[PDB]
Amino acid sequence: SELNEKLATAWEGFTKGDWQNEVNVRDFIQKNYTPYEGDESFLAGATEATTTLWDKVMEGVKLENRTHAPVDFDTAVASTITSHDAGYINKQLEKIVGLQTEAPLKRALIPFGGIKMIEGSCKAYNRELDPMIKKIFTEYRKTHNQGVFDVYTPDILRCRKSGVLTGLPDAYGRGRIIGDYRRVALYGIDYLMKDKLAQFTSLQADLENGVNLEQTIRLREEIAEQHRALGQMKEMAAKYGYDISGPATNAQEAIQWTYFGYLAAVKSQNGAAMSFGRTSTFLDVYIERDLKAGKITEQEAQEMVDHLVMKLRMVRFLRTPEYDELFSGDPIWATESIGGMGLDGRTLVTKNSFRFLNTLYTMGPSPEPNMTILWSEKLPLNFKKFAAKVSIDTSSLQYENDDLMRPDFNNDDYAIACCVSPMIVGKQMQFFGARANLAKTMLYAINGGVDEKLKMQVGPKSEPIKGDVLNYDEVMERMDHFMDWLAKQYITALNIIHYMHDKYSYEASLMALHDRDVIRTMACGIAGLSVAADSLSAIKYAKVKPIRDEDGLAIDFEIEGEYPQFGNNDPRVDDLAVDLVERFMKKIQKLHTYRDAIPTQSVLTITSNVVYGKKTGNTPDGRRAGAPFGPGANPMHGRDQKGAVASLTSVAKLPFAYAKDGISYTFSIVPNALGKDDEVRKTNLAGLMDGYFHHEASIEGGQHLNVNVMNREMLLDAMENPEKYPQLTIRVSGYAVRFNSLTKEQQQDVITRTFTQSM
Amino acid sequence: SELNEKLATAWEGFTKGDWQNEVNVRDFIQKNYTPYEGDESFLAGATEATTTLWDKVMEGVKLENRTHAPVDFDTAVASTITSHDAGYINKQLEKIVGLQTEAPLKRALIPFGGIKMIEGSCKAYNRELDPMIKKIFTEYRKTHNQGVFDVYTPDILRCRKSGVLTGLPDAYGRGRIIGDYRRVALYGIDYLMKDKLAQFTSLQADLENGVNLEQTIRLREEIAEQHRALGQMKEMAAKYGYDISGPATNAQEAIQWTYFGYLAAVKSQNGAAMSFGRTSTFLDVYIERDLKAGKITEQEAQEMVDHLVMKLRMVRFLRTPEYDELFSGDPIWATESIGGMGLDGRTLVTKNSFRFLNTLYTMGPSPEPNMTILWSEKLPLNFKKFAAKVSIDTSSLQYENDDLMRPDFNNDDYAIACCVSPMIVGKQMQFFGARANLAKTMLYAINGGVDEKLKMQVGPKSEPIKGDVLNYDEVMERMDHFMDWLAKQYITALNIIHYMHDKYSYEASLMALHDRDVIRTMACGIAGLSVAADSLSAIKYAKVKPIRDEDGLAIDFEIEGEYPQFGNNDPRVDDLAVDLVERFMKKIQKLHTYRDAIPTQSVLTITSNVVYGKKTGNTPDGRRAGAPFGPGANPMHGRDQKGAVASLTSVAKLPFAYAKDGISYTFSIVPNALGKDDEVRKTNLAGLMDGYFHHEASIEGGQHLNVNVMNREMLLDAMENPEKYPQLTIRVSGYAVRFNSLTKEQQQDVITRTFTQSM
Ligand SMILES: OC[C@H](O)[C@@H](O)CO
Ligand SMILES: OC[C@H](O)[C@@H](O)CO
Ligand SMILES: OC[C@H](O)[C@@H](O)CO
Ligand SMILES: OC[C@H](O)[C@@H](O)CO
Ligand code: NA
Ligand code: NA
Ligand code: NA
Ligand code: NA
Ligand code: NA
Ligand code: NA
Ligand code: NA
Repeated sequence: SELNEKLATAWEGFTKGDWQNEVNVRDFIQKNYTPYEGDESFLAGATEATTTLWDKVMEGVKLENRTHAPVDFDTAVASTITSHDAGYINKQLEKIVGLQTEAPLKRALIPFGGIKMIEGSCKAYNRELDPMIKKIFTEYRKTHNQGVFDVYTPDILRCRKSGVLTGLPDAYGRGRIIGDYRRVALYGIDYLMKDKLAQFTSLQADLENGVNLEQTIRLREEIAEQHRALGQMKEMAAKYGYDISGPATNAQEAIQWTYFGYLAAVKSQNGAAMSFGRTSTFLDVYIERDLKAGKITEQEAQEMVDHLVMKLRMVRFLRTPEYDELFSGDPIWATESIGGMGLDGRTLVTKNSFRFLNTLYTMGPSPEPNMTILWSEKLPLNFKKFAAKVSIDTSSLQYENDDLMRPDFNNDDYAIACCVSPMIVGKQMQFFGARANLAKTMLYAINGGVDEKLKMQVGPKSEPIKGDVLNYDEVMERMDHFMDWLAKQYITALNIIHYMHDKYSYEASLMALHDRDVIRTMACGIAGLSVAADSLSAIKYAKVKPIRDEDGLAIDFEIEGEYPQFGNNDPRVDDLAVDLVERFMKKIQKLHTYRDAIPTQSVLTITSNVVYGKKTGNTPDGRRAGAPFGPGANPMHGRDQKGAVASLTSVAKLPFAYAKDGISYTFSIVPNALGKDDEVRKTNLAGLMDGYFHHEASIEGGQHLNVNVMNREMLLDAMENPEKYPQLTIRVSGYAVRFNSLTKEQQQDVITRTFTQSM
Repeated sequence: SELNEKLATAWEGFTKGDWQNEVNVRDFIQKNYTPYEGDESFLAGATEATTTLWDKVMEGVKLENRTHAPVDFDTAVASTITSHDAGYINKQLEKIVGLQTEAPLKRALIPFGGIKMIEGSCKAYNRELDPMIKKIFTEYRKTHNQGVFDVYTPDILRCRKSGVLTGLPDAYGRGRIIGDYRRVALYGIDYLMKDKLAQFTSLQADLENGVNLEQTIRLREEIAEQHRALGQMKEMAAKYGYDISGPATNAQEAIQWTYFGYLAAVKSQNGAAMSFGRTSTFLDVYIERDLKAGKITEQEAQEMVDHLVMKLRMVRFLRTPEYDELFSGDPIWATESIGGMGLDGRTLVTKNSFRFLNTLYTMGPSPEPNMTILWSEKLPLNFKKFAAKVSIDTSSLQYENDDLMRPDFNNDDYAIACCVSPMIVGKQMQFFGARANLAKTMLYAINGGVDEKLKMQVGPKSEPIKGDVLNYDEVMERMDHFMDWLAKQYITALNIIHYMHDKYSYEASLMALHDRDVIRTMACGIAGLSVAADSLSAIKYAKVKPIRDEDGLAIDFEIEGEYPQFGNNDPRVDDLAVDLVERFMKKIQKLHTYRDAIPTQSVLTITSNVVYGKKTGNTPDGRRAGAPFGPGANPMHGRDQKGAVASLTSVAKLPFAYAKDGISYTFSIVPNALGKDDEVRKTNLAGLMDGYFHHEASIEGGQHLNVNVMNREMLLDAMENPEKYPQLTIRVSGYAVRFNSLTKEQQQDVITRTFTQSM
C-alpha cells in the first residue's frame, strides 16, 4: 500500500487511478492514452539499421520458403525460459532485443508437449535427436502427448483415423492463451511477483477448511509455478543485459519489457497460436510521453516499433509434417488487436495504431504479426481510409467487429487470440479445440456410421438410409442424432486433452500475467459448414440419387436440378447454415466439461479445409471426393457468384451468438471491382466493411473479414516465379502467410478460391 | 475367458473355485492350503550354499553397521523397474534371484520423490551426484518434494521447524502400500495385464458420460500406468533369464515370481515401509504339491525360503541423516504376516509358517523381514510355543491380534503394513501420515501457542494459562482447543502430500497388483501419548506448579505429591490416555480429506519418540526437556513398575476402535522373569499373550506386541563390544533393528527403557 521511488519515477507525468494501487492495465490505458484522429502524414520511414537488419533476416526467410524446412533447430537442448544465451541479428543495430534461441530463426525443442513430435521433426528434416533428450522425455518426464494417448478411447482413435475428428491439440501446444505482456512494462517484475504471492496466500483459508480441496491445491501449485516463472523472466532479460525488476521508465523500455514477457512465453510454450494481445495503444502512452519531453524523435519511435515488430516476424516453432498440413504457411498467430472504440465513446486509435500498420511499408508486407483492426462504424475516417489503403497495398490485414464484441463483453480491453477468438486481456483464455468435420458427419448419417472411404464402422452402427432419392427430413433427422454423437466424442476428447495439458504442460509464464481466476471456455470448431449446408440444399431443392456400392454404401451422388448455394444471399440455403451453427452449439452446450470450461463454437478451419476435404468422399452438394472444403465459413470454392454484397450478407448472417469463439471469412476482391483509382478504392473498401460490420438491435452483423485485394493472375505468376515475390503476403483462413511458404497443393486450394469480380 | 494350456499345466492338482475365473488370491488359498497343527520337528537345517551366501552378505552388513553408512550407491542412474542389469551375490548358488541394483547392498537413486534428499545423501556419504541427474530433476521433471513445498503454508512450515508436526512424508516415499505380489505367481503377468485392460475399458462409459469426470480421467491414466508397469516387470525378470508371462509351475517359480513382483516395487519406489504381505501360507500350496510329488525334499524347500528371506534381508534405500533420526536402524519394514485363523475356523498356520520362523535359525537373528505373528487364542498350541521359543531365542518377532482384526475386517486375507497398520491384500492401502507431537500440543495449550524452546508463536495466538498451580479442567479445555488446531494443520499437510505423491510419484508397479478400486485411509499418528497422559494425571491428582520466565512462558514444572502413571493398570491415569486417543480421533474424523481417504489413527512413533523428545521442553509429568518420549503407545521409560500383566493390561485398554491404524507396544522381559527353565518360559510367554490378546464382545484386547526377551546387562556389553554381536536383533517400536545399526543416542533410548523384572 505504498508506491516506492521506483514506481513514482517511472510513472512521472502519468494520470493517477486505481491502476497505481493494483494490477489494472485497462485503467492505466483509459487514463493516459491520447485518442488520435489525424492522418498518416506524420509517419516516418525506416532507418538504415532497420533495413539492414530486416534484409539479413529475409535471407533466412527465403531459405525457409524454398526448402519448406527450418533454417536450423536444436537437437540436444530442452527449451525453457532461461536455457538459451542471448542471440542477436546484429547487437550493434537492434533497439529491441531477444530471440528464442541463440540465433535468428533457429527453432527450439519444447519437449513437455511430447517427444514423438520432436522425433518426427528430426526425421522429416534429416537431423538426429540427442539420446538423452529422448530418454528423459520418454521415461522420466511424462509429456502431454503420452498422457492424452494413455486415456483416449478406441472410438476417438477411430474418428481421428477416419477424418471426422482429426488434428486436435494432442500433439502440439494448445495455445489460445494471451498473457498480458503489458503488465511487465507497467509494473515491472517485482510488483507482479508480490501480487502473485498475495494471490497464493488468498487460497490458504479454503485449503485448510476443505473447500473444493483438489481445485484449491491445483490452483495454489499453479500460482506457485507462475511466481517462479516471473523470477525466470528476470534471469532471461538479464542474459541480454537488462534488469526488469522495476517498471519501464521510457518508450524503449516499455516496448522492450512487454516483448520480454512475450519472449518468455515463446521460449517455454509452443502453442499453436501465441498471440501478442492489444498493445499498440498501450505502448503509445510511453511513446507520446517521450515525444512531448523531446526524448525521442518520431523516426526513433517508428524504429523502436519496427524492431519490435521485426522480432514478432521471427518467432518460429519446430512442427511436424502433419502439423504442416493442418496449419499451413509456417503460422505463428502473433496477433495484435489495433484500434477499436472505448466504452466511453472515444476512439482507442492512436498514432501508434498507425506506426504498426506502417511496418508493412517500412519492412514490406509480412504475415506476422497478425495485425487485426478492431473495426467500428465510428472510427476516425482518416484511420478507416488508411487501413483500407494498407489492405489494397499489402493484403496483410484482417478486420473484426468492435461494434459487436465490445458491447458483448462490455469491455474495451479484449484482444483476438489466433484468428477470431476474443478474450478480455489477463482475465480470459480458451481451451483450444481445433475443429470437427461436419460434412463427413452428414455422410455417416446416410451410411449408418460406416466410413465411405475406409468402409469402417466409426459412428454408431445404424441402418443406412435406403432409397433412390434423398429426402430432406429423413437425412436431417439422422444428421441430428449423429451430431449428438459427434458432440459427445468431441467434448470427451477435449476433456482429456486439457486435463493432460494442465498437468503436463501448464503455461506458467503466460498464466503469471493473468488474474488469479481465469475464465475458460471450451472452443469447439466446425469444418465444412458450406459443404454440409449446400449438401442439404441440393437434397431439399433438387433431386439427389445415391450411387451405392455392392454393400449398399453411398459412395457418390447424382444431382437432378439446380439448388441454392451458400454465399449468394439466398435465404433458402443460408437458413440451413444458420441452423446448423445453432444445432451443434446447443448440443455441446449440455455436456459436462473439464474445469467447467464453458462450451463455445467457432466456424474456423485453418488448413483443415484441405485435410478434411482430402479424407471426405463425394458429397450431396456435388463436391468431388478429396476436394478441399471452403476456408472457415466461406461459401464453397467459386459458388458465391453474385458479387461482394451478396456473399458478405450470407456470411454476416451466421450467428455470433452461437459461435462466440469466432466466424472466419476470407474475402478476395480484384482491384478494379473496388474502383478506378485508389481514392475510390479506399473509400469503397471502407464502405463495404461499414455495411458488413453494421450492427444494431435487429442486426448482429459480421464478426470477421480477411481482405485480399489482388488479381488471380498475379498468384499464377508467383507460382511460376517464386523468387519474384519474396514477401508477397495473403490472407488464407483468418491469418496470413507468405505465398511462397505454402506447398504446391495448398497454393492450388488458394488459386481456386473465389475472386469477387463485382460489388 | 478360456484357460489355455499354460494355466492348465501350471494349476495341475489344484482345486477349482472362482479364483480360476477372476483374480482372487484369497479364494485360491482357501481352496488349496493345507492347515498344519504339528510341531517344528520336521524343520531342516541350512544348506552350505545358503550359509556361504549369507556369510558373504553379512560382510557388507558389518561394514554398514560400523560406518553407519551405505556400502555403496548410484550417483548417476535414475532407478526404474528396468534400469539396472541382473545382479547376484553368487549366480551359481542362488535358488531365488534378484537385486535392486547390479550389486549386493548397493543403494539406488529414486529421484521422482525429490532431488534435494539425494544431494543431501551424497554430501553426507561423500559421493558426488551426477550433474545431469540433478538438472533433470530440478528443471525438467518436477518431484514430489518440490510439489509439496510449493503448496505448503507458513503455518505448516512453523510446525515442522518447532517439532509439533515433523517428519511427515514430504521428503521420502510414503509407502504403506502392499501390492499383492502373490498375483504374479498365481496368474502370471499376461493374465494380469489382460485384467487391467478390462479395468481400463470399464471406465470408458463414465468418461464419455461426464460422470466424476476428473476422477475417471485420473483413474484411467493410473490404470494405463499400472498396465505399462506390468510389462516392465516382464522385461526386468527376463534380464535374469525368466519368463513370467504365464503362472508359476512349481514351488521355486511361485517364490521367484512373487519376489519378482516385490522387486519391481523396491526398484521403483522408496517408500518408508515396503512390506511383503501375507505370503508364507500362500507359498505352502506350491511347496506342498512339490513335496507330495517328490520333486523337492524338505531341506530343499527350506533353502528356497531361506534364499527368498535372504533377499528381503538385503533390501536397501538411500536415506539422509535426517531420515535416519526419524527412522533408526536402517529399517525397511519388509513385513510378512504369518499364521492367523481363517473365517471358517481352520488355522491358517502351515508348515511354511514354521519354515519362515526357521530362517532365524538357519541364517541367525535378523530385523528384516519383520515377521509378524497373527495371533489367536485358538492357534495350534504347537505353533504358539514354537513362536514363543523363537522370541526367547531371538527377540526378532512381533505379535498382532488376529482375534481382533479378522473379525473387524470380516476377512482372513489382510496383511500388516509397516508395524501395525492392517489392510486387506490388494484391496486397501493407507495414505501414510507419520505422527504428530501430542505432548507439545499440551505445552502450547499452557503457553498460549508459544513454543517453549524457540519462544516464537506457532499455535494460534492465545492467552497463556495463569496461576501458581495448574488445574486439570482448565488445562484440558485449552488442550482440547489446540488439538482442534493440530488436527486441521495435520490433515491439511497430509491432503497436500498425498495429492502430490499421486501426481509425482504414483506407485504404479504396486497399484498394478491391486483391484481397480482401492480403499484408502488417511493415517494420523500420535507421539507422546504416555507423556501427555501422565502430565494430565499429575495435574489432576497432584499439585503441578509452573515455573515461568520473565515473559510468562512455562519453562519448567515442579510437582508436589505422587500421581498414577500409565502402565500400572490404574484406571485413574489409563482413562486419561483412553480419553486422548478418543478425542483426537473424533476431531480428524470431521475433516475433508484428499480422495476421500477415511481418517484413521495410530499410536505409533518409530523413532519420532527421540526426535520429538529432543525438541520438547520440560513437561507436567516430570519428563525433562530433551528426553525421549516412550516408543509408540509405551509407558514412559521405567514408569511401569507393577509387572508385565499390569502394563499389558494398561496398553490393551487403549481403543483400537479409535485407533484403527494400530497401537504399538514394545514389551521387554528378562529371561528369568518368564521362567526357571526353557519349557516354562515358552508356556508362560504364550500365556501372557493369550491374556493380552484375549477378545470378546466386552473386551477388545491389545492389538500388537513387540517381544524382547533379554537382560539389560547384555545390551551394555554389546555397546562396548559391537563386534561380538554382529547379528544381535532387538524390537524397538513395531519393527526390529540390529542393535549395532543404531546411533549411540538411539541406543541410550533403548537401554534406559523398561526391562520388566516380573509378571
Ligand atoms: O519448417 C518449415 C515448415 O514445414 C513449412 O510449412 C514452412 O512454410
Ligand atoms: O516408464 C514409465 C513412466 O512413468 C512413463 O509412463 C512416463 O515417463
Ligand atoms: O545408510 C546407513 C544409515 O545411515 C544407518 O543409519 C544404517 O544403520
Ligand atoms: O523450472 C520450472 C519447472 O516447472 C519446475 O518448477 C519443475 O521442474
Ligand atoms: Na528480400
Ligand atoms: Na520454463
Ligand atoms: Na484438482
Ligand atoms: Na452474425
Ligand atoms: Na514414477
Ligand atoms: Na500368564
Ligand atoms: Na483395546
